[PDB]
Formats: sequence, C-alpha cells, structure tokens
Amino acid sequence: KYHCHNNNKKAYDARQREQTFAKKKLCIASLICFVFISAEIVGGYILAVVTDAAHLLVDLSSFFISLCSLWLSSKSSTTRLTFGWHRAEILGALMSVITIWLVTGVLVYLACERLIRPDTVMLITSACALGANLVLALILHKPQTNASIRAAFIHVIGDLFQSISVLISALIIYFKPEYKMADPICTFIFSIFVLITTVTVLRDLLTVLMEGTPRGIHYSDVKQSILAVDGVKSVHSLHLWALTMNQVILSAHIATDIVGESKRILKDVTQNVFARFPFHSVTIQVEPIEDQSPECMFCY
Amino acid sequence: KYHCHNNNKKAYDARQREQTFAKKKLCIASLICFVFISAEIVGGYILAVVTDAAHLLVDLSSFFISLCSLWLSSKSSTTRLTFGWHRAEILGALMSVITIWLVTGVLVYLACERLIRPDTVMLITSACALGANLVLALILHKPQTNASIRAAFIHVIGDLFQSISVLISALIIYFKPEYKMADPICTFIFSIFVLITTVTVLRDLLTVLMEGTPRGIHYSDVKQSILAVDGVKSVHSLHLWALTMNQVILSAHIATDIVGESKRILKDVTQNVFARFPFHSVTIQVEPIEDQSPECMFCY
Ligand SMILES: [Zn+2]
Ligand SMILES: [Zn+2]
Ligand SMILES: [Zn+2]
Ligand SMILES: [Zn+2]
Repeated sequence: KYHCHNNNKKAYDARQREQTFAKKKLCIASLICFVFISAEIVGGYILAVVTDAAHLLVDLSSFFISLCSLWLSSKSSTTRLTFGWHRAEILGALMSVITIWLVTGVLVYLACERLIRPDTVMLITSACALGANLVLALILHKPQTNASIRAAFIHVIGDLFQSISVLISALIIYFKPEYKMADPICTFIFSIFVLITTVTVLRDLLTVLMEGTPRGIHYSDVKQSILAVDGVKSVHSLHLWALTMNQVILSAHIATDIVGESKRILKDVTQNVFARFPFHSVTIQVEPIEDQSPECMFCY
Repeated sequence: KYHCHNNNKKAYDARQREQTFAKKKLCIASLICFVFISAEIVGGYILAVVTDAAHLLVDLSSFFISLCSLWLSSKSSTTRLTFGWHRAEILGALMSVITIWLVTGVLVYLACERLIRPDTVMLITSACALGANLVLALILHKPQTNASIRAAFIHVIGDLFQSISVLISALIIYFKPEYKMADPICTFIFSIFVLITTVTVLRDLLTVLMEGTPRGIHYSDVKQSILAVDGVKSVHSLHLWALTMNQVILSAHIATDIVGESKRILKDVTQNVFARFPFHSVTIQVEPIEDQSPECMFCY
C-alpha cells in the first residue's frame, strides 16, 4: 500500500514550523519598534519637530503587511486558487521592496532641492535613528531563508545607510561651517548603496513569480536522478517551478521500452525522485516508446 | 501513432496571431501619440501648456513597457524559466496599472494644496487633452481579451475622466468667478472614478500571478469531462492554473479499477480533455485502485 502522498509530509511539517517561527520575530520587532515610537512623543513635549517619525512609521507599516500575508496564507484551498494562498507571501514581500525604491526617490528629491534653496538637533536625531535601526538589525538576524524575513531585514538594514549619511553630513558641518555643498552631495554618494543591496533580492524573488527554477535545485541533477531507473529511457518536457521560495513542484514525461509492467516503474521513480529533495508534489506520466517522435518541436 | 503533442498546436497558432496583432495597434498608437507631442512644441513658441502635455508623456512611456514585454516574450525556453517568458506580459501589464494609482495620488496632492493657497488657457488646454485622449480610445478598441490591450486601454480611458474634471471646473469658473472652492472639490468627485474602473482589471490579473483558475473555464466542468471515460473511477488533487490570460495548464491524478490496459486509457482521456478547451499542456498520471486511501489530508 504505497500511497503517493506518503513522502509529501516531509515538506508539510517543515513549512509549518517556518511560518510559526517567522510570526514570532515580527511580533517582537513590532512591539520593539512601537516602544521607540513613544520616545518621539515624549521628546515632542520637550526640538519638538523631528523627522524620525516618517522613517519609523513606514517601518512599522512594512511590518504589518508581512504579518497580514502570513495570517492570510493559512487559509484553506478552494475551488478557485487550487494550489492555495501559499504564494501570498511573495506578493506581500514584493510590496515591501517597492517601498524602498519609492521612499529613496522622495528623499533624493528633497536633498536635490537643497541646491536652489540653501539653508545640536542634527546630532541627537542621527543618534536616535542610528540606534533604533541598528538594534532591529540583530533582532531579525539547509533550507533557504524565508521570503518575508529576507525582505523585512533588507528594509531595516537598507535604511541604516541613510542614518549613516546624515550623521556624516551633520558632523562635518558642525566642525566646518563652510563648504555647505557637501551635505547635498553626501546623500547622493550614499543613496546609491541602498539601491544596490536590494538587487539580489529582486532577482531571487522575481523568477519565482514567473515560475522559474528556484535556487538550491538544478535541472541537470534532477534529470540524472530519474534516469537511474532501469525502465525509463528518455524524459521530455520537464517542468520545475517554485510555488514559494522553499517549496518546489515537479512535472515530467517518462518513456519506457516495455509497454507492460508500468505499475512497478511509478513506485520506483517516485521513491527515487523524493530521495534528493523534499518536493511539495510530483506528477509523472508514462508513455510507451512507440509514441515517441524524432523531431517534435515541443519535445525539445 | 498518437503523439501527446498533436493537440498542442491548437493553442500555439492562436497565441502567435495574438502577439502579432497586438504589436500592430501599439505601434500605431505610439506614432499617433508622438504626433500630438509635437503640437505641444509648436504651441510652446506661441503659455502654461507644458503642464497639460505632461499627461501625454507618461502615456507614451506606458506604451513602451508593453512593446518591450511583447518583444521580450518571444525568447526561447531555457534551463532556467522552463515554461518560458510567456508570463512577462502579466508583470509588464501590472506595472502599467500601478502607474495609474501613483499618478492619481500626485494630482490629488496638488489639488488638495489649492485650499491653503487659493489662486482662456484653461479652455484650450482642456480641449486638447480631451481631444487626444478620446481619439486613442477608439484606436485601441471567443478568446479572452489580451492582458496588454486590457491594460493600455484602461490607462488611456482612465485619464480621460481627469480631462473631463478640468473642463467642468474651468467652465464653471469662467462663467461664475465666485465660488472658487468648487475647483478643489471637482477633482475629488472625479478622482474616485479612476480608482473604481481599475478594480476589475487588478483582480482579473492578480489571481493569475498566484496561479488561480482563470476566467472562461470552470473546475466542475473539467472534472465532469474526465469522468465520462469508462475506465476512470475517481480524480484527486486536480490542478488548474493559467500561465497567461488565454493559456491554461492541467494536472491531475486518475484512479482506474483495472490494473492493466492502462495504455488505452491515456489516449481516450487526453482526447476527451482537449475537446472542451485548447490547453497549453496536460499531464495525467494513472494510479491503481489499490493505492487509493480511505482518507488523507491531501486527497480532499
Ligand atoms: Zn494520487
Ligand atoms: Zn512531440
Ligand atoms: Zn510526451
Ligand atoms: Zn492520499
């Protein structure tokens, strides 16, 4: 009694732990961020206007989309969306990365306008921003890393460079009142670095959305595993795609010389395929060797 | 010699015509839009009209992403991205819809600021904007509509309402100099309508990106078609998802009572499945009746 669902539990329990573990850190980070929100209010009474609220507001806002997607991803499979809502944490994480591009562009425009209209508080604001951001970096931070932690961490550590830039600009100005042109150019030399560290995340997250082969698995390795069976002769129209970052699905065709005894081949191939990676699901068809064609364009 | 690729040509030639036909209209629209761009330059020599023509700038830009995606979608399938770049026109169209939300939000901010700082050229600018936009509506505008024409059309016809709002505001002010508060509120009553007509596009385009069942096909109808075969007994873990708007893929399990004679079942089921809809591809496994289990967390 070899049911085809026997090996699917390996990728079921591993996923369950990841979403519970991920929900633990964001809730801790959200509360820690909320504590530092009240610090600005306390300082407002005792100067009063500080721009740290804008940076901290989007950070807390970016920590509610990910919790919402993780809360939403637990829904049951339906007639529509047959695979389930398990891809909702890719779209949820993509919106977080988009915020970094939009936020940076706004600050570039404000820094650019300093040229046409040139003009202790700077030091204290930079210290608070560089303190809160650095703390959350450590709090946030074999199977590949979660698609949501890999986005929230980039958001927190991406904006740490902006706090570095203002500290350098304020320190130079406070010691040298002249050469005020360094402040507008200080942001430009550091605004690019935020746009560079978010490139390896966009590429690793965009190929999933167009059902490309995910990192950690190889097309050539999987093809060799199937061919180890004696019965199989050739594989065509192989298909690998990742439903999420650490869940993969397989689909293929298999050609065998013997028209009969096809029941035995399915048990051996499915067992051999699962002995290399925990697959979310696998669907393997069997075609007799007579039905193969030499020069089909779809076959290649 | 019933090759499994025989019926895949039905959904191959139909797709080929759609991308060639779609590339014909955008090129015509881009040139027509370019002609009206030169009208702004001609009027510049002979008055606060560049701002009116700023709307036409993003429209031409929005018509280059779609042509780029259609140019890019023709690339060959590779080891990575096994299915191909055929989903690049969903991501390309999604970015066009996002532009509508960002552009509208900017115009709301400028219209909102009129309250704090109240303050023939309006008529001529509105006439030109309402003329060019209306012409492109007709130029742009059974298988479902293309995912790129359904986005470019919404962009052109979405911003026609903004040109309507300025015409109403200018006409009322020109006749009644007083009651200047109608101009700031004129945009608000018409900025919402742009955000409403773009909702049925976002939903119909987002469920494709999370591999949901596309419009035009039904889960219950497909399940009944398979069961018409005498051999098949039960189907579990059915899976439908749309690679693009008018291309669908099928994957299922089939349980049969007779352990032998499985070669005949595959030919009948595949022929019967293709006689309801032109599928991009189909992969059907066969499982013996013994391997079925009374209950599972995956079968249901
Ligand atoms: Zn099964
Ligand atoms: Zn073929
Ligand atoms: Zn085949
Ligand atoms: Zn089962």
